[PDB]
Amino acid sequence: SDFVVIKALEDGVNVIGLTRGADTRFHHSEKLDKGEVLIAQFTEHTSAIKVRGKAYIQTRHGVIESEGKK
Amino acid sequence: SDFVVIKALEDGVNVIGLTRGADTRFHHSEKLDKGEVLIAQFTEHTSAIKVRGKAYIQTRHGVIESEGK
Amino acid sequence: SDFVVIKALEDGVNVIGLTRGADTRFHHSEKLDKGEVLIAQFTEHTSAIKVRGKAYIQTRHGVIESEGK
Amino acid sequence: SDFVVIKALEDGVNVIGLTRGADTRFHHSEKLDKGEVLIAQFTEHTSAIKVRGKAYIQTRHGVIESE
Amino acid sequence: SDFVVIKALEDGVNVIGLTRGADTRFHHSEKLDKGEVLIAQFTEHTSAIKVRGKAYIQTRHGVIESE
Amino acid sequence: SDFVVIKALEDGVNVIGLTRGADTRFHHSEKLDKGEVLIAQFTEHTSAIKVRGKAYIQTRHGVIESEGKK
Amino acid sequence: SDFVVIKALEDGVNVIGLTRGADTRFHHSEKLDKGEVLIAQFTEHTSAIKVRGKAYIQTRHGVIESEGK
Amino acid sequence: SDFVVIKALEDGVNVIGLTRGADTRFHHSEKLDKGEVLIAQFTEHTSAIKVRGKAYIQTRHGVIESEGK
Amino acid sequence: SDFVVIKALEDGVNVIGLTRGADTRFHHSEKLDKGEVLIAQFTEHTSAIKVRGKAYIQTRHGVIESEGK
Amino acid sequence: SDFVVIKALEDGVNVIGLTRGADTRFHHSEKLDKGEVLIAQFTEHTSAIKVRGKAYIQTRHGVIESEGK
Amino acid sequence: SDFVVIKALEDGVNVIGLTRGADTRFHHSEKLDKGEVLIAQFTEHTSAIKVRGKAYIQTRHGVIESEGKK
Amino acid sequence: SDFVVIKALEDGVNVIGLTRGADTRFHHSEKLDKGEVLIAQFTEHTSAIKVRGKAYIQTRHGVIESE
Amino acid sequence: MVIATDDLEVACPKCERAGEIEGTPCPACSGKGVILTAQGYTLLDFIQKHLNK
Amino acid sequence: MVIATDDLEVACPKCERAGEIEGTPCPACSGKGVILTAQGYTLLDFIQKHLNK
Amino acid sequence: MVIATDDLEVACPKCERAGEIEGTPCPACSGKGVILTAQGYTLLDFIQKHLNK
Amino acid sequence: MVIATDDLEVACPKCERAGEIEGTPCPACSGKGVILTAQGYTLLDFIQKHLNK
Amino acid sequence: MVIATDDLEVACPKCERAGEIEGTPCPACSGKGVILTAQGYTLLDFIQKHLNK
Amino acid sequence: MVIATDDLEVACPKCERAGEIEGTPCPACSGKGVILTAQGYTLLDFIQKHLNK
Amino acid sequence: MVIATDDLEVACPKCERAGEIEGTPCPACSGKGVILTAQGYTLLDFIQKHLNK
Amino acid sequence: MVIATDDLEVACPKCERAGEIEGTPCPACSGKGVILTAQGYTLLDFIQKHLNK
Amino acid sequence: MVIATDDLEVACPKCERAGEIEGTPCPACSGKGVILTAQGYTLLDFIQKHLNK
Amino acid sequence: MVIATDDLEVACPKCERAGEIEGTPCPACSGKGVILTAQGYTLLDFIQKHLNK
Amino acid sequence: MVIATDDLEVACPKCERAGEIEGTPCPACSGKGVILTAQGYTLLDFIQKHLNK
Amino acid sequence: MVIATDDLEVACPKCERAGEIEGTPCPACSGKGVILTAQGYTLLDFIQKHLNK
Amino acid sequence: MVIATDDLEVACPKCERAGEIEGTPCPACSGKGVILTAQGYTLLDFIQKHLNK
Amino acid sequence: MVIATDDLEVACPKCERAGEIEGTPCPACSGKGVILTAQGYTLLDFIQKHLNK
Amino acid sequence: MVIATDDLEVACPKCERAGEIEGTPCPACSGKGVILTAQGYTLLDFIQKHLNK
Amino acid sequence: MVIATDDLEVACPKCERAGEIEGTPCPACSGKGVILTAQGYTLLDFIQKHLNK
Amino acid sequence: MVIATDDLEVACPKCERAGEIEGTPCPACSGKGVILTAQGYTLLDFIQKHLNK
Amino acid sequence: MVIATDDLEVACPKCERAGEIEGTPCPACSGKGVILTAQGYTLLDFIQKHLNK
Ligand SMILES: N[C@@H](Cc1c[nH]c2ccccc12)C(=O)O
Ligand SMILES: N[C@@H](Cc1c[nH]c2ccccc12)C(=O)O
Ligand SMILES: N[C@@H](Cc1c[nH]c2ccccc12)C(=O)O
Ligand SMILES: N[C@@H](Cc1c[nH]c2ccccc12)C(=O)O
Ligand SMILES: N[C@@H](Cc1c[nH]c2ccccc12)C(=O)O
Ligand SMILES: N[C@@H](Cc1c[nH]c2ccccc12)C(=O)O
Ligand SMILES: N[C@@H](Cc1c[nH]c2ccccc12)C(=O)O
Ligand SMILES: N[C@@H](Cc1c[nH]c2ccccc12)C(=O)O
Ligand SMILES: N[C@@H](Cc1c[nH]c2ccccc12)C(=O)O
Ligand SMILES: N[C@@H](Cc1c[nH]c2ccccc12)C(=O)O
Ligand SMILES: N[C@@H](Cc1c[nH]c2ccccc12)C(=O)O
Ligand SMILES: N[C@@H](Cc1c[nH]c2ccccc12)C(=O)O
Ligand SMILES: [Zn+2]
Ligand SMILES: [Zn+2]
Ligand SMILES: [Zn+2]
Ligand SMILES: [Zn+2]
Ligand SMILES: [Zn+2]
Ligand SMILES: [Zn+2]
Ligand SMILES: [Zn+2]
Ligand SMILES: [Zn+2]
Ligand SMILES: [Zn+2]
Ligand SMILES: [Zn+2]
Ligand SMILES: [Zn+2]
Ligand SMILES: [Zn+2]
Ligand SMILES: [Zn+2]
Ligand SMILES: [Zn+2]
Ligand SMILES: [Zn+2]
Ligand SMILES: [Zn+2]
Ligand SMILES: [Zn+2]
Ligand SMILES: [Zn+2]
Repeated sequence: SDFVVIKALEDGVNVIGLTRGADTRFHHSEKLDKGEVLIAQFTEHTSAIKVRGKAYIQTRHGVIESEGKK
Repeated sequence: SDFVVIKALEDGVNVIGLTRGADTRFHHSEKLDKGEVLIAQFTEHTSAIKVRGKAYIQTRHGVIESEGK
Repeated sequence: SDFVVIKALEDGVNVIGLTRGADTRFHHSEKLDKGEVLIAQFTEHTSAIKVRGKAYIQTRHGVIESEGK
Repeated sequence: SDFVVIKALEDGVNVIGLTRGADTRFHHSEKLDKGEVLIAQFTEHTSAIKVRGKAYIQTRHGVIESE
Repeated sequence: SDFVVIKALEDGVNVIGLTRGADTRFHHSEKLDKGEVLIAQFTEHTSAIKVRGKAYIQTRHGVIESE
Repeated sequence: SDFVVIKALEDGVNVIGLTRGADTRFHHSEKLDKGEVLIAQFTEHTSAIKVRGKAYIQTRHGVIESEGKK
Repeated sequence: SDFVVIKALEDGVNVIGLTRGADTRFHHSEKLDKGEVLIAQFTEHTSAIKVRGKAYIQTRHGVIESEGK
Repeated sequence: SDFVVIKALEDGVNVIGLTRGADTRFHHSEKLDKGEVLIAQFTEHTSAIKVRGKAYIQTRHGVIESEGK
Repeated sequence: SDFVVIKALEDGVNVIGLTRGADTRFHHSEKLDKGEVLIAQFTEHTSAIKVRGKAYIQTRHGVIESEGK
Repeated sequence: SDFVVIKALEDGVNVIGLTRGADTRFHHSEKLDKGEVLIAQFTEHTSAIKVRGKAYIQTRHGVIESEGK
Repeated sequence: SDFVVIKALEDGVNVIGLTRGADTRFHHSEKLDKGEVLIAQFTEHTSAIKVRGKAYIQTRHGVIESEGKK
Repeated sequence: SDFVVIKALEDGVNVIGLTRGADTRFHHSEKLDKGEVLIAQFTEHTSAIKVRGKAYIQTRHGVIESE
Repeated sequence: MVIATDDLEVACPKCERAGEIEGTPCPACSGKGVILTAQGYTLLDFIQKHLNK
Repeated sequence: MVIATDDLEVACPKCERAGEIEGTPCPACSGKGVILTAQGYTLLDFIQKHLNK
Repeated sequence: MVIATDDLEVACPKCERAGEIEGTPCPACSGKGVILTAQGYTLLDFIQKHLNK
Repeated sequence: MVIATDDLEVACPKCERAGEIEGTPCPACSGKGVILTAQGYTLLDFIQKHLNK
Repeated sequence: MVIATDDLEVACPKCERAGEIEGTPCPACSGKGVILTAQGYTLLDFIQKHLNK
Repeated sequence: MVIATDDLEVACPKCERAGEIEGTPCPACSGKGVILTAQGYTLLDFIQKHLNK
Repeated sequence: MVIATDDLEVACPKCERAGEIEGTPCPACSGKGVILTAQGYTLLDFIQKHLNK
Repeated sequence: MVIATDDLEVACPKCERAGEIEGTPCPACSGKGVILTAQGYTLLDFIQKHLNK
Repeated sequence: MVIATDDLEVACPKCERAGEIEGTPCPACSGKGVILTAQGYTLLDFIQKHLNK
Repeated sequence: MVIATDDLEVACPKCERAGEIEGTPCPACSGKGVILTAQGYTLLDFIQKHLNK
Repeated sequence: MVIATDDLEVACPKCERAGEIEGTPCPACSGKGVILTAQGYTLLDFIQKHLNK
Repeated sequence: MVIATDDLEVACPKCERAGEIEGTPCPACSGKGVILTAQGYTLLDFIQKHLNK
Repeated sequence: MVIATDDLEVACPKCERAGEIEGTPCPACSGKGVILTAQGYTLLDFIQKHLNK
Repeated sequence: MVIATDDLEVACPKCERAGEIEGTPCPACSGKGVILTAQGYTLLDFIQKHLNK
Repeated sequence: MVIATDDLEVACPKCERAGEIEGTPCPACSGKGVILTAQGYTLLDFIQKHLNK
Repeated sequence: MVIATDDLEVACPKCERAGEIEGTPCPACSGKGVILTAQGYTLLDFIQKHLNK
Repeated sequence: MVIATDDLEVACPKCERAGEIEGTPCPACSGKGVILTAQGYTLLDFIQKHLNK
Repeated sequence: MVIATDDLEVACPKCERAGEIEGTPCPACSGKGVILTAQGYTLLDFIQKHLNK
């Protein structure tokens, strides 16, 4: 299985799990404050992950820095 | 299963999931504003992903930048 | 499963899905305007993809550019 | 499962699918005009692909250009 | 099956296991004090791991340091 | 599965499929004229491929140039 | 299956096995004195390993040193 | 399944398929004349291949040149 | 399945097999004297290996030297 | 499945197939004269191959030459 | 499956097979004299191999030289 | 499935197959004279191979020469 | 306007919008002369489902 | 919402949305009371074409 | 594309897209399993009105 | 090659190449499952005419 | 205080805390206007389980 | 996060989280399978007290 | 434990935790005997909001 | 002409077009003396199928 | 279509496509009314050869 | 090697190596399934002649 | 001495040897306050098995 | 560690750890399947002696 | 063996291992006849603690 | 001559063509003293099959 | 090693190591399935002679 | 064919292929009428040896 | 001599040839004091098999 | 064969292989008629030791 690393570079970063299946809704949204780190897998229930707010992200494809306004 | 990284370089970028199967329509479109990042897998339900608006994209095949306007 | 990346370099690029099976017809044709990007897998239903119009294309085999009519 | 990339370098290029099985006929021929690109997999129905006309081709074995 | 290495760079670091499934709650939080190291796999029950407090972390994707 | 690339360097190149099984006969022979290219897999029915006439060939083992007289 | 290498750099290092499953408790705690080495796999019963005290540690991810209290 | 490339460097090269199984005889011998190329797989029926006459040969193990006369 | 190499650098090195399963005890301890080498796999019965005494050890993760006294 | 390449460097090279199973006998012995090449797989029936006489040999392990009596 | 190479550098090297299973005993002990070479796999019956006496050993992990006193 | 290459550097080299299973005996010993080469797989019946006499040996682990 | 005809249909390259190949109905487009975009189906399927219900 | 009814139809200035002129049906709108925008036709034409095919 | 199926139909929270509540047809969605969005009605109304006129 | 089977035969849209409609033989294709193209008849007529003359 | 509202809920980015999209109930949050954090469920599930037992 | 389910509920050692002892409901946990921690009661009492007041 | 009852409630200084003033229910605490901290509300409001939804 | 005999057949290399090997019928071509190209089958199969129907 | 009937046959100038000369069958075309092009023979001979083998 | 089994035996084209035609033994090959080549008889004749003399 | 208490038990880091967490019995150690080493089990299991037999 | 289970118990060579000989309980080990080592008795004796005194 | 009974117990010097002093039970050893070493307690305490838990 | 005895048989290296090992019949060659080449079997099998048929 | 099992026992060619011929015990090997080599008897005779003397 | 009967046998010059000399059987050929070449023996010997073994 | 005792047995390293570990029979060698080489079994198995047959 | 009977035994020079001296059993060989070589003992002792264990 495949996972992502997300380090918040500011307070109030959101990691949002989008539901696997026919319908696409947000079943969950974890908050990160500046410096906290979440490591999240894709699952039977999460088939897309949305990040908003400034954060440093590591994926199997390499690093990308989110810039999000909040 | 594969996935893509999409970082919006402007407000109002759309990531549109095209339905797997005989018929091709779009079941969902996620909006991204400048800087938001979506990480989306291909699924039992998404067999194609369309990006419109200025965005930085990472795939298994390497980087490509989608151009808006 | 395999996918391709297609970035249109002009308006009116067509990505055409040719049907898997004994018979070969176009079940679908997605339009892309200048700069839009499509990421399409081969599926139970698409066993060939045709691109027409100027476009930048990424496959597992490397990059290739389609030219405009 | 393998696939080929084919870019036509002239009008009227043909990609012809030869039928999988004991008998070999062509079930389909796609036409390409100068610059069009086809991306075709080998399938339950295509076990050989023939290219005629000037074209740039990419396979798992590397590039070859037809004339 | 994947795992993570976590070394606390301060007292009171928390490694929190988020529950696998339709609902996301934390079943467990392990405390680490400065220098302790935890090695945790993703499991039938943990599908996400949250780290808070200054820590050095090693994943299959490389090093990242939390603050 | 494994395939071959064959580019004819003259008119009248033949790609001949030899039958898989106990008996070995030619079920098929495709003609190529100068410059045409055939991409052919080994199949439930073809377990050997014979090329005759001048042709450029690409296999998983690398390139080989056939020289055949016709 | 995966394992870790643990070399104690002081007396009284603890390698603690945390239980696989819904509940997370310590089923076992091995003591190591200065220089002893433990090689432990993850198992049907151990899904996390905690190290405390100064120790040299080798994982599939590379080396990391635990510091003493 | 494995295969070999054989290019004849003279007229009358023989590629001989030796039968898979308890007994070893040759079910078939293909003739090659100077320059012809055969590409032959190991099969449910061929477990050894014999080449006689001057020929250039490519295998998974690298190139070898069979010498005639 | 994985295995380790252990060369004793002193007399009286112990390689101790810790039991696979819910309970962790040691079913066996092999003695090594200076220079003897043991090559031990992880098994249906050994899920952890403990080394005490001066020894040179090779694992999939690389070399580590256990320190005695 | 694995194969070997054998090129005879003199007349009268023998490639001998030793039988797979409890008992080890020679079910077959192919003769090669100077320059002939045999490509032989290990099979349900051959679990060892003996070469005698001067020959050039290619295996998955690399090249080795047999010397003549 | 995985195997070891053992070359004795003196007379009377012992390669000892330790039994796979709950109990750990020596089902077998092969003698090697100076220069003889044994190539032994791990098996349904051998889950550990002990070498004693001076010997050169090759494993999947690389070379190690046993020094054993007898 | 693995195999070994063995080239005899003297007359009277022996390759001895030790029996797979609970009991270890030698079911077979092949003789090689100077220069002969044997290529032997591990099998349902051979789980160890012993070489005696001067020989050049190639394994998946690299070259070793017996004396 | 946000959505154009171009965004719904595309002329079939095989029959150049005709729908017949020298008399016989075209294979590719299946006598339609046009092939539909994802956006096209999205609406057509939506409408066809809920109309007259 | 991207597209509103205002984007598809516009009240006919002649009949002020009525559809009749003192009893008789309106000429300009053709009894519809509303005239269609280009966007309106685009959809209507599209749907009319492909529905029930 | 500018408008998706998500923009037209929303799964009914009461019947979780089923259309039936333990056998009997759902009240909230009215056996549809989906509640139509404003955008949905916009088009459906539009089409139903002008189709076959 | 210049002419393919696609150029000779086209799957009948009515019976989806089956040749029967829920048991009874298809009207449109006439139990053929395929409708022959102009190119198809060209040859078939040609041959039927001159063969064994 | 150790636990804030921001640690329990987060305003739904899609409906900006509204719970409706131009009339119809929001898909993403499912009419809640907020999406709950893991910490939020932890307590809610806990309470809902043991309350009035 | 500062408080986890482990901080609220602990598996009952008697029934190993089952809640029944060979059929009959467990004495120690009182059919709960889990023994609530002080932190657990703190909240549960708090809420039970002030909810719907 | 991270959060205690003292973190959520504080005894009402007016009624000394009684909840009544010589018979009549206390004004300041509003018959609760205890006044809530910011932390207290945060939870209570959170719970009250999401419980049974 | 677009299609030549060389595009339909190729002389069998084994029997040099004869069809017999020193008396006995040739294996490779199977007594045909020629092996057919894909183009050849395409037409032959087509014709054989639809002739006299 | 790549090859048409005009590619295979041409009307016999002697009999103006009739096949008879004032009653008696035409010499030049040999009662066929049409004369064959090289392309025509190529196919006819090919087919005639391989059909029913 | 100079002579192969292919050089001795050829599969009978009538029974495709079977030796029986829908039950009854094949006429052409005479129940042999294979037709012997000239080389085949050469040896068989030779041997049959001189063996055990 | 060869074996010390340290070699048999280790104080539970969670409950600091207490066995209770603010009243309720500790999860990690399971009310034992100590967790056992391999050496510890080795003896305990041995004894427990053979004692009074 | 200094003492292992191997040091305490040895599998009985007669019953190969079974404890029964074709049904009937083993004589040598006395139904134990294992013979206790001197070290084994050392501890067992010791414990049995001083336990609960 | 690593640990012997001599390592756990030592004969009491006062009663020379008897356990009684001219009839009455020995004070020093407390009727045990043997006094325990630190190693002895270590084990006994350990076992006494964890046995039957 | 095209085929020699060398091309059919090879002397068994084990028994040096004898067929017995110090009295008992040789294992390798199976009392034959020679092992056969592929060419050898090819003929022997061919002959053995068709002789006296 | 200098002597192998192959040096002592050889599989009987008659019964292919079975020891029975379609049920009845093999004549050649005498139900042994294996024929003993001279080396085999050498030892067997030697031992049989001197054992327990 | 590689090998012909001429390659195996040669007509006996003495009896001109007859096998008898004025009634009595020929000495040179030994009543065979044909004498064998080295190639002939090679095969005959080979076959005679291995047939029915 | 070709075969020595060292080629048949090897003294058990664990019990130094004794067969007992401080009284109790050795595990490793299983009371034999020696472990047999492959050469050893080879003969022992051979003999045990064929002796007194 | 590597080892022969001559390698194991030698005829007793005293009794010339008889085993008796004018009636009474031979002293030197001890009634065996044959004396054993070092190699002989090596095997005999080995076997005698391990047989039936
Ligand atoms: N219960 C969620 C937890 C989770 C895993 N990965 C995530 C990514 C984003 C948000 C939540 C998650 C799940 O199993 O899917
Ligand atoms: N429910 C969607 C979520 C999703 C995954 N990948 C996407 C890409 C685009 C839009 C939505 C998605 C699915 O599993 O298919
Ligand atoms: N519904 C289509 C979507 C699709 C995937 N890949 C494509 C390529 C081209 C066109 C459409 C597609 C399918 O599953 O096949
Ligand atoms: N329906 C055809 C489409 C196709 C795949 N590969 C091709 C190559 C050439 C022509 C057509 C194709 C098939 O799936 O087989
Ligand atoms: N019908 C043939 C087509 C083919 C595939 N690969 C080939 C190679 C050579 C000749 C023909 C072929 C087959 O499936 O086998
Ligand atoms: N019918 C043969 C064809 C063949 C494959 N590889 C060969 C090598 C040599 C000769 C023939 C062959 C087979 O499948 O086995
Ligand atoms: N019992 C938990 C232990 C665990 C694994 N990974 C974790 C990460 C964090 C906290 C606990 C864990 C489980 O198997 O899932
Ligand atoms: N009939 C033999 C052919 C063979 C394969 N590999 C060999 C090696 C040596 C000799 C013969 C062979 C078999 O299947 O085994
Ligand atoms: N009996 C334990 C042994 C073990 C394996 N890995 C560990 C890590 C830590 C502590 C104990 C262990 C088990 O199978 O799980
Ligand atoms: N019949 C033996 C042949 C063999 C394989 N590997 C060997 C090694 C040595 C001696 C003989 C062999 C077997 O299959 O097992
Ligand atoms: N009969 C033993 C032979 C063996 C294989 N590998 C070994 C290693 C050491 C000692 C003996 C062996 C077994 O199969 O296990
Ligand atoms: N009987 C033990 C042998 C063993 C393997 N690896 C070990 C490591 C240490 C001690 C013993 C072992 C087992 O298979 O499990
Ligand atoms: Zn069309
Ligand atoms: Zn109007
Ligand atoms: Zn509803
Ligand atoms: Zn039809
Ligand atoms: Zn919402
Ligand atoms: Zn309980
Ligand atoms: Zn109050
Ligand atoms: Zn032919
Ligand atoms: Zn005419
Ligand atoms: Zn026939
Ligand atoms: Zn505790
Ligand atoms: Zn017993
Ligand atoms: Zn006393
Ligand atoms: Zn022999
Ligand atoms: Zn027999
Ligand atoms: Zn004569
Ligand atoms: Zn022992
Ligand atoms: Zn005597």
